Amino acid sequence: LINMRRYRNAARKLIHHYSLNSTSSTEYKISDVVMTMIFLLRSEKYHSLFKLLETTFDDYTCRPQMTQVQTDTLLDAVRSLLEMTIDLTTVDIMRSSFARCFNSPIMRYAKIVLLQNVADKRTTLEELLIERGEKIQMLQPQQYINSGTEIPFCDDAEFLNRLLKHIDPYPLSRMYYNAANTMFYTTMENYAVSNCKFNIEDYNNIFKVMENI
Amino acid sequence: EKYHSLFKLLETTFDDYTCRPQVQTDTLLDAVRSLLSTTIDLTTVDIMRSSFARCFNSPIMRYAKIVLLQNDKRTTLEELLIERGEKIQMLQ
Amino acid sequence: VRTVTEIVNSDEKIQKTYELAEFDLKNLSSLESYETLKIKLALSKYMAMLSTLEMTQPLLEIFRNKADTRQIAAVVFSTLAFIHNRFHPLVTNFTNKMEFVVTETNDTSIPGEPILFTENEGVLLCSVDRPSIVKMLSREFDTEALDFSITEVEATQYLTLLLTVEHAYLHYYIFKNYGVFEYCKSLTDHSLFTNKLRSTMSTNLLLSKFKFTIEDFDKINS
Amino acid sequence: NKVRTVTEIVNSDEKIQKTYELAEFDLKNLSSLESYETLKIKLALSKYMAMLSTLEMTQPLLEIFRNKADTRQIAAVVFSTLAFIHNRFHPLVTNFTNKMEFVVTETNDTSIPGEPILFTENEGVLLCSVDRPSIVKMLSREFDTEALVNNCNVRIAKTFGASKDFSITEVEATQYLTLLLTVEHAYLHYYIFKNYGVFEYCKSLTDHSLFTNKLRSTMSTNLLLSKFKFTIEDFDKINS
Amino acid sequence: LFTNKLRSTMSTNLLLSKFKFTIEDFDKINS
Repeated sequence: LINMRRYRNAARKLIHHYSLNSTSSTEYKISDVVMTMIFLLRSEKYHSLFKLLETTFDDYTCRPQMTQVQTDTLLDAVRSLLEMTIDLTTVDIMRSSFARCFNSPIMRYAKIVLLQNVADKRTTLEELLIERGEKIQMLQPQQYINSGTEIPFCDDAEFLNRLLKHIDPYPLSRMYYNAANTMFYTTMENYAVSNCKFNIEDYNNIFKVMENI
Repeated sequence: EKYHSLFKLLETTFDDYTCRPQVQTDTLLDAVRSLLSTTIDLTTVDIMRSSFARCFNSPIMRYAKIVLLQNDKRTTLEELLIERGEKIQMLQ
Repeated sequence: VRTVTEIVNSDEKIQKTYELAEFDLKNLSSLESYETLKIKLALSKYMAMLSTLEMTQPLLEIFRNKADTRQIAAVVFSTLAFIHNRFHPLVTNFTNKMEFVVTETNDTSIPGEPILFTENEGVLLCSVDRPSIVKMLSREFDTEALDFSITEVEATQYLTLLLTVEHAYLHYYIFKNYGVFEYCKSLTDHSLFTNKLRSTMSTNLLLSKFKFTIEDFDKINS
Repeated sequence: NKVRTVTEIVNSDEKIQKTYELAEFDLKNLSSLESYETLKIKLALSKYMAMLSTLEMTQPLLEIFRNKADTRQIAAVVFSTLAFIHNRFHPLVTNFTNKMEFVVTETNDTSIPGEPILFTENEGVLLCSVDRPSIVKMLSREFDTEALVNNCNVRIAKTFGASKDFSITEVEATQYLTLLLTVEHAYLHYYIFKNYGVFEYCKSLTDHSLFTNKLRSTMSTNLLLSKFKFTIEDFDKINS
Repeated sequence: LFTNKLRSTMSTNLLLSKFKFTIEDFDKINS
């Protein structure tokens, strides 16, 4: 037989990484994918997920269509595995990432890539901006802030010092790492779901601007 | 099922190549020969086991990442002395 | 660079060369330590501020919440005005009126900029895509790689939301100070923020404390 | 381009200098111009339809045109439309030649392509050729009042900066616009007629570029159509 | 960093400075 826990945790790790929630970036090998896919094969409660893996193995240029109950079971199983929320878009990310990993041949490195093959009409950034303006500006705001509302500064100096000491051991650099990776992930995800060309070039230009000023 | 012994061998070869610990040896040799034709022995069994072990631990496609990178103006004397003297005053 | 001290009455001279590298190293260490300190101080003040915004419930679900939008608008105003005060220490108050609209779908979530502002001809409106920012904060974090209960992960969450509101506030500043035409080109091109802010803010930035890049960026563009 | 206005006080050398991107103010000028043009066009249409309603038009224009029998109504509406157009070019003028006549074409044998509305004086007064079937089919043409029709950056700018009962839809707005444009072209032809002779009328009909010669002198001193520019999709290749 | 730091003190000593030391074959090691 085999050890349930190791394959299970490998599958969890891989689904976290391709779902991009795990901003913790970690290397992967054919060993890791083998472990994850073995887990999915042996996991009866995740057999639907495994058959989706088998579909991803194929030409993968056409998402299989599933009943609504099949979608719900797929979501529940992935939520049990990851141990959460999740949705269909994360499943599409799973499908594309798995398919592209299959399309990667045996290799001694890793090919850095970006979200794609997700969501069908190709949209541009400019008319997407215009369209989102159409949608937003037709919405009456629900929320009111009245008067020159004073900014409630917490002058509780002892509280400031207590918070500072509590967060003092925190390795400030790594919070930057996590947050910056997470904003990058949000940007790619939104551009990919909208299917808009991800202008990673201007995303970098943002940091260039930060540096210069 | 006939190849489950070498399947256990390979699943153990993941991560580290671990190691290779008689009738079952004949069984696995016949199984591989059927997978081939040519005669074999435990030597080519272990060579193939190594091929699989390395293949597993071989890297695969990854995605990008916001790489951290740990990184002239000099304050003049007048503002520095302002801020020093004010706290000197605040002392008791 | 070298310094000489010698006996005025005698040819004897004891010259000691001083190495600028050691001084530069000491300045760099002091500056990095001070930057760490001051950023931690600003973050601590910000968490204290949001604490004095009177929400027991924590930030992540302070966003996850669907029905709760009064606290959403209040906290968004608080963050944007806190950033305004950071860039404008004198200012402790914002415009008299503000409005917020809660977008909750992809067709209303513009990619890259879930948070944005456009007028209703009387006041500016804070468009906010709760799903995008919630999934943003829901991502697990590498808080490991290289008596109020707070966690390093929550510190990442605060830094996250602060950077998000900070970029939204940069766009809002472009709006206010240069019209919607400049707003939209700065959105279309953030390199323009360099030109706009060298004029104003440089005369600094928390994000400027670090330089960030994307691995394999060159070949990803290809 | 750029304007760097200097604010200072003569008491001391203290000087201050602000560059001003003239592009934003030119864009404001353009936006005001487009808004004003849209308003004037819409109010011209409003006046036209209001005077049509005061013309005791009971059944909407569409089945006014479907009406073969009531040539009284057809003559009245065409006369009113041409009156409105000439008033647009001649606000002072509000009435025409005492005697007027109208003739209708009801078949291909009687209806010409390009100019379903024509004129050919009986040597004493001008007669109004009007092809009822052509306009019948014109209005019968299904319409696209849902798909918006069109620099990307300035487009986004005008979008975001743009801080967006009698029974009528926008379809009849299309219909009346089309009628006004057709009668506008026909009335330009008839201006050529009255101003230069029947031969010149004919040549201008054969060559609409001559309208540039005869109206760049007069009309431009503009068209309802001149609000926008118009062409054919991929006209360049189309030509070949 | 040791050279930088000890230019203040050591110069004004190390026994190991006697000989010249290297690691063998860099030409086709570092290759």
